[PDB]
Amino acid sequence: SPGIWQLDCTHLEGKVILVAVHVASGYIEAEVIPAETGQETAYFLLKLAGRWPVKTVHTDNGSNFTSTTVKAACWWAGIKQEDGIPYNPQSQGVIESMNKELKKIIGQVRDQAEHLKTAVQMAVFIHNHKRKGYSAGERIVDIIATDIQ
Amino acid sequence: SPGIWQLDCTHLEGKVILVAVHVASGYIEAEVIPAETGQETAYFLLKLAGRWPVKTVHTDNGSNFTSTTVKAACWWAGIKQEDGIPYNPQSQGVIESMNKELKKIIGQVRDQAEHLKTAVQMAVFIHNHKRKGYSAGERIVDIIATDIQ
Ligand SMILES: C=CCN(Cc1ccccc1C(=O)NCC1CCCCC1)Cc1ccc2c(c1C(=O)O)OC[C@H](CCC(=O)O)O2
Ligand SMILES: C=CCN(Cc1ccccc1C(=O)NCC1CCCCC1)Cc1ccc2c(c1C(=O)O)OC[C@H](CCC(=O)O)O2
Ligand SMILES: [Cl-]
Ligand SMILES: [Cl-]
Repeated sequence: SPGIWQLDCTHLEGKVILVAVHVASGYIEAEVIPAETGQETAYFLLKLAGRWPVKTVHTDNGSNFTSTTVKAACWWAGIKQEDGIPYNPQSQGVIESMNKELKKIIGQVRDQAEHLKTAVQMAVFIHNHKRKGYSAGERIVDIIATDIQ
Repeated sequence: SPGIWQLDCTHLEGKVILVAVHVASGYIEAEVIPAETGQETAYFLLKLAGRWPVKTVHTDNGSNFTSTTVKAACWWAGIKQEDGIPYNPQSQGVIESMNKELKKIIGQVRDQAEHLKTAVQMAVFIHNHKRKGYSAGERIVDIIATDIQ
């Protein structure tokens, strides 16, 4: 589970916010894209996997699961591409809660930037630093460091 | 030590590659931008600081040191903005070597993508995973986890 991530796509201001969640910690990376295509998703995974040791990704929908470009990125980066079926029903709830929380934070910062992408990065920062007492940023590093050792 | 990063700007294909190096580990993040501006640099630092506990940034040149947009990003993200003067001359050489290494890797992957940005992210992945033994990705996590504990 140190290497397990979940993709999540949410919408705001007629744009798409693509999110990757490190399941065990709740740490996130996110980007704003015009629409959720295989190429956009592939490029996002490529970025993520260069930055964190991504072993497995649960894709956010069937189109990204099927996409040969997404499969190509997962092959390139050594990621096991999996479905995102919530066999554990609590999974849906957690993601939905996170999207609601992220949108709330974006609202709280929205006037501190012209562009949504800037607001989204502020929200990523606030989310990852929030103490809940460790932060998600602390938890991910601790989990991965323990795995290396 | 755990919180110190250095900015670095290099050029390829008439574009600019902006790099942040975690000094203690050699771990990097990078992006392709059309030109180095204060806004581009500010946005890059905002992304970086949401993802890693960035305490101090040594800026890459005087224009980014001076930039009020860069200063605003550093204020927002709680980063101490510093100059990048190589008081230790070995610092110049290290960054020079890294740029040469990155450009080499980009050449090795260049035909595996149409767009330079894709090649640069492949290069980030290869750089961070390269065992020299531990990888830079392993070193950064271990350094930061040790700090937290
Ligand atoms: C003079 C800068 C323009 N903005 C002024 C602004 C406009 C409206 C409200 C507040 C502020 C404001 O000063 N906020 C304080 C502070 C500055 C930003 C970091 C922390 C918050 C801010 C900004 C900076 C970099 C960006 C932005 C944006 C944006 O407004 O969204 O948008 C995406 C762009 C992408 C990279 C590229 O394309 O160069 O990088
Ligand atoms: C059908 C995809 C188009 N490319 C085909 C290609 C073209 C030439 C050579 C090899 C390949 C090839 O299949 N390489 C294998 C493989 C592809 C997945 C990544 C690992 C390597 C690849 C690609 C994917 C996403 C991107 C790209 C690019 C690009 O070619 O650079 O460019 C930036 C763009 C930004 C996000 C956005 O704008 O959607 O995301
Ligand atoms: Cl963090
Ligand atoms: Cl890594």
